[PDB]
Amino acid sequence: GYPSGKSLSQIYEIYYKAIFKLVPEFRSYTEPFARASVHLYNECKARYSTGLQSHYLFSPRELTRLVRGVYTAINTGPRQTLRSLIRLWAYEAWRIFADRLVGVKEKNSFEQLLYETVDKYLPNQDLGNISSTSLLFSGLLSLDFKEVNKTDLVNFIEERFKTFCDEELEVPMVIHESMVDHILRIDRALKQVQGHMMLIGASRTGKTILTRFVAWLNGLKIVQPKIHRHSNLSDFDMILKKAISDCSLKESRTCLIIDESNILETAFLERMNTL
Amino acid sequence: REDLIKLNTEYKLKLKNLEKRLLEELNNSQGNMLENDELMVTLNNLKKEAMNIEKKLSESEEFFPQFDNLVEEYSIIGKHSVKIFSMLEKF
Amino acid sequence: SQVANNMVDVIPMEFTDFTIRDAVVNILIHFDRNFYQKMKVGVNPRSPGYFIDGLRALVKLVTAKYQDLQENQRFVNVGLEKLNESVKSLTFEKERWLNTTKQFSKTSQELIGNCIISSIYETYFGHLNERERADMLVILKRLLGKFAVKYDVNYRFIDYLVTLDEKMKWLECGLDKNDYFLENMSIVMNSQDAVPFLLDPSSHMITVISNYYGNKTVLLSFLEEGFVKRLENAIRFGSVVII
Repeated sequence: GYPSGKSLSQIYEIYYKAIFKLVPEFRSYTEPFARASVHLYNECKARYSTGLQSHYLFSPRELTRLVRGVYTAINTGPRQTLRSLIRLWAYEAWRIFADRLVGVKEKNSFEQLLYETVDKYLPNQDLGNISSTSLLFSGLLSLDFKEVNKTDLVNFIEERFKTFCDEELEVPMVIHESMVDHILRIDRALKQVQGHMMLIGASRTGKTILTRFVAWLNGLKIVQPKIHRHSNLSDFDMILKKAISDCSLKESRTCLIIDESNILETAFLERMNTL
Repeated sequence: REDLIKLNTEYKLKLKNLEKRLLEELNNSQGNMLENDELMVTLNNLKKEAMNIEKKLSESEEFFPQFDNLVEEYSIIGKHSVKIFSMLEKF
Repeated sequence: SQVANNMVDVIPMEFTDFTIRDAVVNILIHFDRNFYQKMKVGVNPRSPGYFIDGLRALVKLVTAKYQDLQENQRFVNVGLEKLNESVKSLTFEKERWLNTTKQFSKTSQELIGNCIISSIYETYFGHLNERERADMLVILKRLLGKFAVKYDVNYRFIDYLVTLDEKMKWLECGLDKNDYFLENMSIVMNSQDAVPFLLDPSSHMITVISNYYGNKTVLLSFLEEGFVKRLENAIRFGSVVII
């Protein structure tokens, strides 16, 4: 089974210990971070259960996700203040535990929880608005992964979307508060070694367009399976095989957008699993 | 009921049809004899037509609230008939 | 609201009672919020779409109506200069025609809120029942009542967007007499920024649209073999297609 909640606290201390070799000025902060991460985990697991939503399923893999998500930000960021690191930690905490959260009652519940945790383990008055909308971290504007300015980001997206609008398919849209937060979310996903993000967007939200965009910013070939009523598994197999052979033997760097419509049978989805 | 909304739109389309007929002849028969007068007796007929609309708009404000008074009784009839059709549909 | 605002950024409008742009956007939100709340059942599967297309209908409809209001206002101003040149017995009644000139300001007051209803009919109503449409209309009218926009109290969607020449053309093909079936046909034709989905058990509609486009009418079905190619031929040379 799972370990302790006190072994988990201890195990991730050693995880933070290793990554705080890169911020030695906060070597004394590894334990309350490890205790906070585990607290956040224990609480998310408790507050958001499979009784509300099926995908509400937490495990120490989240912890490992968070701890590594923290390192990668440090290893490629500006030399860090304590106010930085907790916000750096808080960003990952949001992306790991709360992106999956539906609706708003539960989403606000986590905002309060995150606040409750910092106050209990890392007591500072230097924190700001910890809501995801207010902490925006990016490597689009800086060479180092750093917290960016809301005004600086919106304008950067605006100049790049027109370009993407001109260079690629011509579709005009309104760039808005939700969309900036989401652009960074896809960006982090498409940056990590294994990058798999599934977007749950109703329809016309723009989820398919943003994906094409952020992929273009990251310099990814956007492959979209050309399926139809009279498409066989063999067709999809071919679409997949090519995209695989190009990725290794041509070093292509493709982004495969699969819509729910594209999965025509059981096997199609099984192929996606094996991948 | 049918002619109320019919002649509302028809007379207004004929008011736009006669304004065009007046402007066509005023520009053609300015150097000719006083023909415009032959359309002005049709514009004298329009004094019924312009005010026919006023006659119909006045009786509309009397007809509409009576139409809405008659929807209620038929609603009482109407609501039972669907429940009956539903029942016969279900067989 | 962020998205609505940038879509109505183009400003045909003129001062009203109370902001004017701020009011319009707040109505549409409060209508979309009321539409899904009353009509749709099931827990939060569906979200904003009609809203975008409802705004896009309004922009296309206000532009079409304000340019036609200013066109009829120009047709009575050109007749004002021509009667003043002449001045005799009947012509001074014609001059009096400030009742119409006075009437224009009241007509322009309501055109913004009239376009609100027309756009809502085209977008939200297409698939609603006789009673379902009327009832939403009331909720829209009382929303138009809360906000300081003026609407026509004696308003009729058919007469407002259908022209008597077209209304005749439709029936000539063989459209049914009913008001419901008129509104439906108007919704299909009037707006074509989007492909229309016609649902009718009796394929009496498949002929109606065929009579209207005639030779140009090429009929297909998603089930036939040659569908894949026959559509590519239909698209290349401007063929009007029903699937």
